[PDB]
Amino acid sequence: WSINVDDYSNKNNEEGLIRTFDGESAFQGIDSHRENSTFATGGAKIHLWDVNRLKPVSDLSWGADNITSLKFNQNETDILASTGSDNSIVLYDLRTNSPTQKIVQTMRTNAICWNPMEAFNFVTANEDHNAYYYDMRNLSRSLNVFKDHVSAVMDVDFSPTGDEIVTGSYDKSIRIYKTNHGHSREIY
Amino acid sequence: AKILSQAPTELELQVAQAFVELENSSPELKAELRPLQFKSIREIDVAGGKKALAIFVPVPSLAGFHKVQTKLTRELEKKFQDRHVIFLAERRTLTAVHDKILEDLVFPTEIVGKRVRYLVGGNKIQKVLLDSKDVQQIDYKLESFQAVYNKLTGKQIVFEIPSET
Amino acid sequence: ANERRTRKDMPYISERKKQIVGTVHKYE
Amino acid sequence: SSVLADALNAINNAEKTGKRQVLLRPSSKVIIKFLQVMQKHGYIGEFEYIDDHRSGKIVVQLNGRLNKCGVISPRFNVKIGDIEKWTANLLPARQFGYVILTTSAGIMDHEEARRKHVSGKILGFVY
Amino acid sequence: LVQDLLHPTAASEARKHKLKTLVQGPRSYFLDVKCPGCLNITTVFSHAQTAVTCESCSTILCTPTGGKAKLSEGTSFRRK
Amino acid sequence: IDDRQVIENANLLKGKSSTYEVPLPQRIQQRHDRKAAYEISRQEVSKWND
Amino acid sequence: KKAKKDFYRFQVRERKKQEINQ
Amino acid sequence: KGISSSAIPYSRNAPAWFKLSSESVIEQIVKYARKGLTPSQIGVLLRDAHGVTQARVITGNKIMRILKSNGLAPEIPEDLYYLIKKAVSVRKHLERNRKDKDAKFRLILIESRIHRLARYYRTVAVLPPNWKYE
Amino acid sequence: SVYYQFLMEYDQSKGRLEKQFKFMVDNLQYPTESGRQSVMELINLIITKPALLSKLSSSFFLALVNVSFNDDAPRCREMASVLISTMLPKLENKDLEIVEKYIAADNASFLNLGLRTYKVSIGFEHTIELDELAIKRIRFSSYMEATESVYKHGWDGIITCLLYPHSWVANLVHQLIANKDKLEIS
RNA sequence: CCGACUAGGGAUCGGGUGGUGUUUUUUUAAU
Ligand SMILES: [Zn+2]
Repeated sequence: WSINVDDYSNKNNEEGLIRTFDGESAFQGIDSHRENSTFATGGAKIHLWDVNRLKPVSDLSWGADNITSLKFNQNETDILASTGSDNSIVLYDLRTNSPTQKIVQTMRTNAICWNPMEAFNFVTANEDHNAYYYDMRNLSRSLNVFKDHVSAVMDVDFSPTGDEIVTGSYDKSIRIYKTNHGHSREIY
Repeated sequence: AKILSQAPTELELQVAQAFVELENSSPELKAELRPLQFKSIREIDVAGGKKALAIFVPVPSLAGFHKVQTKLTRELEKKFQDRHVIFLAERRTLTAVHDKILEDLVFPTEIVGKRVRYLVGGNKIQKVLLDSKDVQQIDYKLESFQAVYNKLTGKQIVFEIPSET
Repeated sequence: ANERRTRKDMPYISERKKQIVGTVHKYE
Repeated sequence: SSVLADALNAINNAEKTGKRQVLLRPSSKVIIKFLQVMQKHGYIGEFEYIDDHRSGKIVVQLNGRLNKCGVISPRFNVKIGDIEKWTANLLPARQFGYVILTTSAGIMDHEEARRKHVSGKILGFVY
Repeated sequence: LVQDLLHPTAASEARKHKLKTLVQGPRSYFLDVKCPGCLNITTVFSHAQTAVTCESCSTILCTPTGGKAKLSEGTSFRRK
Repeated sequence: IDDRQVIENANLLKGKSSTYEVPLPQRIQQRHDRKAAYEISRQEVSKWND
Repeated sequence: KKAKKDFYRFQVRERKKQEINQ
Repeated sequence: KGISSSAIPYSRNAPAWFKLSSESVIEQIVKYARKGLTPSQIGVLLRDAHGVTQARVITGNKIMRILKSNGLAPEIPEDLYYLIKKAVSVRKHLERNRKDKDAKFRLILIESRIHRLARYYRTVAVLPPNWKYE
Repeated sequence: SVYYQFLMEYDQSKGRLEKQFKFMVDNLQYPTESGRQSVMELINLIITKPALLSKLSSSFFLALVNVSFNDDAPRCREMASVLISTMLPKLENKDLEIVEKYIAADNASFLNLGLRTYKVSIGFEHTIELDELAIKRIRFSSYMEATESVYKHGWDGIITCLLYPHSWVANLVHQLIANKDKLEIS
């Protein structure tokens, strides 16, 4: 969809639904590449798309287990990450056009967000009530655990300064965490 | 020798030669191998083209056949390198029939669970879980198990071990 | 703490590792 | 009690207590179709049928969107002309929730039943 | 503390009761023992409920107790 | 064998190493493919490490 | 080893014929 | 009420260490039955000493079907027989000493339990109708 | 078919002729015989369709000797046919060096020399007959099959007739000796 | 404060499994 936006007054228009991509099964997540017309949709299987072609460019699925969430990297923009409902976190690379490495955790990762200032760190937000700060180059250990929630963590996001995260959960509250500590700096 | 009264295919002639050579290497065994007679030797392709020999058994004899499956599969892969060698019987019902087809189609390596995940788009993922017995051999033949069961039944299921992959 | 006082070899698992059941492409 | 009723009771009060997963046992084809139509309308997430050899278990994951399941204990026949009346008398509001029926074409909600023009016996509701 | 219902950990699944697991199954086993009189392998249940004897040379191999049966002081076992 | 080393005339490029192995099953082949992809992708983000 | 002198078809048939014997 | 039963494995195969024959098990079964043990005793002896896990798995069918197809059928099912002999043991205790009101109460309970599954077995007609518990 | 047309009409490369021909002569050790039979058929096609064909025939001849000494030997007959269709179509110096290797190629080398005596200049043929006569005078069971093949290829006949009733007077070797003695009596 | 109802916590009674220390102890039985 396109939106008419009043932010510059340079000009003076056919707003909605410029095209309609179509899959055979349902979709569950989407995130757009930060260049080169590309996006990726997770669902019954994770596909890569571009806005010109009306069909998926490539299917990049580890196994026949579905995908619940998706985030592209913000710098090193060709590194994808995804959460599958087999309690799995999979990294993909788009140079090799392939998955890269996955880990299986105890419970299900609801969301990912990449660190916008460190480019290989990401934070996962999962169903045991805490968040995990992971290094892409070594997924054998989290490099932090953010613990203070009391029900399943639904979504996480980074500050654009990369210094703190926000973390909303299924207990009806959100929590802000300094990235080096591991407990909540604030609850709303 | 092991075919019924129709024309034996060259696969049946080759595996019958394997069995008369195993009867040439007899006397360590003592008449455990005589009535071991086929029905058909079907080939089933996979995604890589690497076919798999389904050996059919009329099942009064599949008990003693898979009693010594593991030795004559190794002799049969020594005779046909790189080709998967599986054994199989022949058929209300049909849920029990496909169950017994899967249980015989997998090696004696003991399915330990049958999941079916119902997605939100309306799809299903049927999954079988294989446990522990020589996992370094089982994970090679996972997708060929999947391919031959899809060829036999039509139902596309997914084989996994409760391990890493 | 009681179980560790008795039994012989109870490994000290880290909190940062206590939530990974496994990992493809093992690390050396 | 019934076998659909205690499954829907578990899936009701577990969500009231605010859990993100129910394990319900045993499991039948009618339970699979009931959870099928309610995830078709978006009340539950995925669910999984663990087959033990006895009767089956379901692990449903459910987010927040359900607020009452139920079964209508006499399975009276409804008509295509009275689907609208029965929804009016047992649903919360006009377009709020779905009455689920056992029909000739299987377990369906009331609006799919009257869409493809088939009546049947009532089974239960969801909103 | 909190546990996923499907995909549970092996460490907790081996701790809970044999009926309370995801799919149930026995924690009993079978082990073969050799009689000290005549060294003849007989296979015996673990929770063996009766005083089994080596049917060649009649020596008591196990004694029934409340749970597992205990083997009789000279016997050698191997779990299979 | 094919390298039995008969008397001295060795002007040809006959049999040696580098033949085709029996190919792995495609699950194991794509596993080793994505492990190689893992190592080169890790080497790509280790430049941001500085 | 445990017991039974009853409960089977052939066993109660033999004890009924034993009553017939005496 | 307590949960204490046996947990049948998910497998339906012979356990692959069971090197015995599927017929020698049946011969041992009919030998123990003809020397006079109830089918639960056959199953527990076969499980404990000649390590068949369960004979519906390892043989073809369950062992009361094996005994009925090999000619060793029971006069009366094992449940009814054991409850009958428990009731008559309590009845002889009551004729011996007649101030045991608690044992009279347990006799009422055991007799009710007799009538329940005797009614079930009668409508199935395992045992003939016009069967009374004397 | 597609790989053959690639080998024909594509202005080749820096070194892809010698490189893929190294792969040609090496891929007969691919451990499925249904795999190396297609390599044998590509050898057949490249000898149906020259100057460096003499060096390619030396490589294919050593490789076809090593494939005649195969494992299953249902394709050793195809290797013998490939050696025949490369030797009969060869050139003068190529077949002379092939005869030098034929006189070169212990007991496995004797079986290889028997196959070479079956394969192949009348002077080189008479030298091979003299070597086969010395072998029939030095007349295990691989040497016996080589002597049966030499007796099917055939003073030297006198020594072979002197050894035929000696060898007659392993039952497939007995049948082969009976066939050789029946041909000698005929 | 009731039920069709979620989790716990400490203590205790009966059974079971595992651990590996002290009281026990030994070629009379097991305990
Ligand atoms: Zn003994």
